Amino acid sequence: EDICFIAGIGDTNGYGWGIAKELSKRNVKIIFGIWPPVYNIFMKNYKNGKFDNDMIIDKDKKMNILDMLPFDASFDTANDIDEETKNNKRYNMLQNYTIEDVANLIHQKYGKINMLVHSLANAKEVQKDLLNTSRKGYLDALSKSSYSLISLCKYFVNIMKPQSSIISLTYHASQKVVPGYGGGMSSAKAALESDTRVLAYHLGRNYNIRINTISAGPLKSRAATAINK
Amino acid sequence: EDICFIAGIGDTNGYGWGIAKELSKRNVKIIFGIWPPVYNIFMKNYKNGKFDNDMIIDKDKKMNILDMLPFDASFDTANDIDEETKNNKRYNMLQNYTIEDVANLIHQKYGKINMLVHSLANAKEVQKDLLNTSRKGYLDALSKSSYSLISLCKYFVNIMKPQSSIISLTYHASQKVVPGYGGGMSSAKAALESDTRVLAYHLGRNYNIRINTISAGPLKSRAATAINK
Amino acid sequence: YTFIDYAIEYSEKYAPLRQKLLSTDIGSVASFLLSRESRAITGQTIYVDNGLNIMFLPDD
Amino acid sequence: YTFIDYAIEYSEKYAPLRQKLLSTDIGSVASFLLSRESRAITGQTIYVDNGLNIMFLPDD
Ligand SMILES: NC(=O)c1ccc[n+]([C@@H]2O[C@H](COP(=O)([O-])OP(=O)(O)OC[C@H]3O[C@@H](n4cnc5c(N)ncnc54)[C@H](O)[C@@H]3O)[C@@H](O)[C@H]2O)c1
Ligand SMILES: NC(=O)c1ccc[n+]([C@@H]2O[C@H](COP(=O)([O-])OP(=O)(O)OC[C@H]3O[C@@H](n4cnc5c(N)ncnc54)[C@H](O)[C@@H]3O)[C@@H](O)[C@H]2O)c1
Ligand SMILES: Oc1ccccc1Nc1ccc(Cl)cc1Cl
Ligand SMILES: Oc1ccccc1Nc1ccc(Cl)cc1Cl
Repeated sequence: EDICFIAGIGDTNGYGWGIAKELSKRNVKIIFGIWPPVYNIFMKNYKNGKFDNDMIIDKDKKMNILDMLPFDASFDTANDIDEETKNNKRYNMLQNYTIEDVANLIHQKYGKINMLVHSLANAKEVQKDLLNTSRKGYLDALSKSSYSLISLCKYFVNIMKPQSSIISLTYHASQKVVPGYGGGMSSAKAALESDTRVLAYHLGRNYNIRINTISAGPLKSRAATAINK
Repeated sequence: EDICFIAGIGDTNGYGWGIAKELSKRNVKIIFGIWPPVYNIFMKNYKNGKFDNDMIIDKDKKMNILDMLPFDASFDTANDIDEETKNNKRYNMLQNYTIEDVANLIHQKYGKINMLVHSLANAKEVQKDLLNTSRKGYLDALSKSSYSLISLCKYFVNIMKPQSSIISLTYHASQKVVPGYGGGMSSAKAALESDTRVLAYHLGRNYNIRINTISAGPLKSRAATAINK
Repeated sequence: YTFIDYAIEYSEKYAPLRQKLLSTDIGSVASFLLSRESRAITGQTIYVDNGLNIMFLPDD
Repeated sequence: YTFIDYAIEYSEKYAPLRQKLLSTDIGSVASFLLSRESRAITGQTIYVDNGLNIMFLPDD
């Protein structure tokens, strides 16, 4: 009974989807964690059968999605959400979308899981180069793109079986310079890669859990097009 | 129709064996490359059922060894063999044990293969520290442990299908200093890791073949006990 | 024409393996890293980029 | 008591993953790299060592 939570899926054009698809070949149950801003658009296109084509695993296999929950990696617990987003149009009708809440939520309905995927990143000033990125934009990139991994781990470790595995997605811009990859995203990836090592020590020694990071090549994803450079 | 040639086996206590075991789980035909000096002893233990238990693939499966051939990675072609070995009690009752010769032999008997494993290493002065290693020992270590990979690729690429894969075994002593790993073995591994990158370029562009190297942790194997320090 | 198109075009022309990189290419590798098949691998940065990262100087 | 015994005792005490490194652990990874599942990986050095390589300073 393999259960995987994929955090960071807004459509079928990204890596989160290719991962989901491949996991299905091995018959693992998939739980999607969708960002609230695009949660309804995703659910809509899904119900209207606009993804049925993409859910084909060639071998007649139909992609089996266990659940689809709203999730925002910038909020650790319920009282971390600010009044503004709390009343925002796209958030008002949703609940239990913080990191702690989705962990508790998944634990109640399905119990312990054994696979976790961190497939998200965000940066307000990705269009500006490092030198011109503000402190606010920079810390926002790391808060969303890097710390969210540490947080997911801290909360999901309680609902994960021993010998479980965790992965995230990084980019080479962290080791070698690629102009255009701004807003502190290169910074966020360098941090994430270093944190993978440290977490690998703590998670391995205390929970006998593993964590690795995949450094992928270029893929024309929705967020990849955001990088106007 | 997968066929894999494993260069570097003398017993069931090393990495070559573990790799063969795991590949069998996936139904891949295995061909062992045995170093002439221990070839006959190996066949003896094989014939006397001394390896039978070690060939049981958990799931009631039996390891499927297609063939076993004498193989010496220090000789590229037939006219590379000197008198001293050409008259050695061991290499006498043997023929076709050079890299080009076994590739022709395999191609003739089984056709093309699509998996190659380089799991051999040797160093005359592995007991001495780098500073006290002679030019002779140092080069012998790089000849047997490093160049052998390049030669393997050069000759086997002709009997391999497009999209074939190649791997070798390396050790972290190449990147960080570990006292006791002498005789030029750390130097040879550093070269093997660099060559892997370069070969990846040539093999990838010209034949669409992949090559990687696995840096393994300690394992109590025969050649591992050989290191005295 | 945005950073992404340049990166994709650059990869497909200079990587050791010239083929389009699919999301499922990363998917199967992710699948392997999440299974017990990789029980001995942890804390690593695994590159799945048709080997582009190993290059220093482009060809042409 | 021989180079290998030290390295192994050390690995099992300080590596992030405190488990025995079996030849089949390396075997399963080799198996994956040799299969088409890893078509986007080439020219890499993959570490199959329970993560010892990430450590700098040991606990004890
Ligand atoms: N596309 C590439 O060329 C490329 C290359 C290397 C690494 N990566 C990494 O792949 C991962 C996925 O990116 P992708 O490129 O497939 O794009 P993608 O746009 O499909 O995925 C990113 C997802 O994160 C979600 N997101 C943003 N802020 C969030 C938040 N606060 N909480 C939760 N979800 C949030 C979005 O809905 C989006 O679906 C990223 O971590 C990225 O850094 C991508
Ligand atoms: N055991 C470890 O702790 C360890 C760690 C990291 C990397 N490695 C690598 O794993 C590989 C396999 O080594 P192992 O330690 O499992 O030992 P092993 O003793 O089973 O394998 C090495 C083989 O090389 C063969 N050999 C020597 N000279 C040869 C020649 N001229 N032609 C052909 N074969 C020849 C030997 O017969 C032997 O079987 C080596 O390349 C080693 O560097 C091992
Ligand atoms: O991390 C990447 C590397 C190359 C191309 C695209 C991405 N992804 C990305 C960028 C910027 C932002 Cl704000 C969000 C994401 Cl998911
Ligand atoms: O490469 C290694 C690392 C740690 C322990 C053992 C080995 N293998 C090895 C050593 C020395 C010699 Cl001469 C041959 C071999 Cl195969």
